[PDB]
Amino acid sequence: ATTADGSSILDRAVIEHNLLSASKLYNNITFEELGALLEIPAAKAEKIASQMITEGRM
Amino acid sequence: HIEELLRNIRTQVLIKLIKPYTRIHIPFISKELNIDVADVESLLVQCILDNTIHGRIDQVNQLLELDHQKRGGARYTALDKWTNQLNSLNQAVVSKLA
Amino acid sequence: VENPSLDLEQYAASYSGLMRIERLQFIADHCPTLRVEALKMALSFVQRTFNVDMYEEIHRKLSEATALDTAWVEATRKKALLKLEKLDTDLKNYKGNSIKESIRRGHDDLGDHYLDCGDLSNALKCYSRARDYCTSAKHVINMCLNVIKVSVYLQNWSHVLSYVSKAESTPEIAEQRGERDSQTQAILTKLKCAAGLAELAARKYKQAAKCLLLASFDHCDFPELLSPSNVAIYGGLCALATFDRQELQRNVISSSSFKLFLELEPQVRDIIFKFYESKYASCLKMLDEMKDNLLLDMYLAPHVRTLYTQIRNRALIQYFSPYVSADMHRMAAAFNTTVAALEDELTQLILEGLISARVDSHSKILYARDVDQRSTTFEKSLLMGKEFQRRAKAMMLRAAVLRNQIHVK
Amino acid sequence: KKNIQRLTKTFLTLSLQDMASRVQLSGPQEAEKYVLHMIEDGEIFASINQKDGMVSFHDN
Repeated sequence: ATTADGSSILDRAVIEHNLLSASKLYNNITFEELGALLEIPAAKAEKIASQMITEGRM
Repeated sequence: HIEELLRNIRTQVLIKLIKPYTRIHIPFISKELNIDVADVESLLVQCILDNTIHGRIDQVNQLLELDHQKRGGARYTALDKWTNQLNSLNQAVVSKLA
Repeated sequence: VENPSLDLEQYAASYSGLMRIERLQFIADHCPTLRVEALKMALSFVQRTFNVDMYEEIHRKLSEATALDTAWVEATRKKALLKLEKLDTDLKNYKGNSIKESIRRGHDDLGDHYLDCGDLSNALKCYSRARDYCTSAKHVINMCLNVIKVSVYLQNWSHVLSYVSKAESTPEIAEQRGERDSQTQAILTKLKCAAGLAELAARKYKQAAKCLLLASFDHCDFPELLSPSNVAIYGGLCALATFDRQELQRNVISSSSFKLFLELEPQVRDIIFKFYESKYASCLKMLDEMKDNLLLDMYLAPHVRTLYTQIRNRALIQYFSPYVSADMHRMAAAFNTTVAALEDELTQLILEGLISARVDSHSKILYARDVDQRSTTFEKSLLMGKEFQRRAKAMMLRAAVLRNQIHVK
Repeated sequence: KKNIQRLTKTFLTLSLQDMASRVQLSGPQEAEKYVLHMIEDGEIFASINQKDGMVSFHDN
């Protein structure tokens, strides 16, 4: 199924996993490079990153 | 009592939103909360004055700076205390009797 | 003065004494064509028992500004002295034959005829003589109330405070639970109001507001010591001047007993709410408008103007509490002042350490200042070490010169 | 010099004319000369921008 914004559940899960894995190989990253790493350049890369925080997941 | 509501929920949303940031634009907060900039500024001022949000507002650049600072420097504070104590004791030895 | 004359119930039962006369005379000495018999109404047509002598003096004055009773004055003054002699005789007969009830009544109504005939010193001496009339704790409360009521007229506050404390502490801490408010009337409200009045008169605002706030609205049936509207004026203005944000929220905003008091005058309620909810321009404008009516009463005159300044200072600090870089143009606009006056006020505040900030007079921006803890600690420790070394090198020479016993002979 | 230092205790960027008026030095050029002398002596930490006749304080 699509999680509202035309994104498959697998795509969202793998995006979150890619962000979590990249959090282990980067001291700090930029929004543009983070988007180039796992698609979705800046519209929801910052949103996903901030959602992972404030929940203990990152 | 609908005025007390629509304000607690906004405060909770703001608190949960500004948690991971350190320097966040105010227009971004206004877009997220679907209110004008003046209401956002008033809500932030009220929250800071009520000690619910730990941060300050940069009015020139329209920014909100959080409090990811104030590390374990309390040691210095302790040393400060010792300092003044010693000062007093010095006088108590220089004018004890002679 | 833009919207005046909206006060009528004041002229009926505002105050009691010469102070209302002086304050109302001050109103009409300035306003065009107002110093007239209409003004003289609330001054002199309130002339009551023994109001003949000060009638003579300030009535000679009004005469000079805007006849002299000596027939009726002789008649009723010497009638009053006739009652002084004859009553005094009766009460002294009760004293001689020792009717304790009638002797205590003698004390009380003699103090009454003393405030009724000019005598004040012998009245106070009778209030102290009430000690001889040792009935019980009830008589102690009664004499404390009388002595407080008269000492309010006597322009003394140290004795008022001492009597209030001794009356609150004598019956085992207000009878512990209070004996169910004694006779379903809480005597605590009267003593608390008197203590707050005395404390504010003693240039101690915060202590006055600490005890003045907790007053029962239903137990204010004594409109001769302090009117409830005056109580609300005090408990709003002084509390705003002294109490901080948390204290204002707790003891005033969430308090329910004071709410009814705030209903007496919407102006103080609006002032408090606007100060609380980050609204300073309207609050300052309303305070400036209310300043004239507040200065009208002299029981707050040696207290109002200074307090106003204090309030303003507090506002300033609050305006800079959540800001790290404020624009002084908006600050001046919101504080009903120009940029230069705000700059001078901020410089004065910073010089005394009230607010930690720095003024940038290029874009007119007030920046926040953060103190480096480590650097300050190191600097002050080095200064302390230098001072200690200097003191030691002085003391060693002092001891050396003491060993030789050097002095000018 | 004491008055100028107390000025540095409050301001961050001040006009030369404003400094002359506050310290009663009666002249922006004289105030600039006094500030330059104090900077040379090391009693004060300041810099002078002659584009706007301004003096800034860098107390680090």
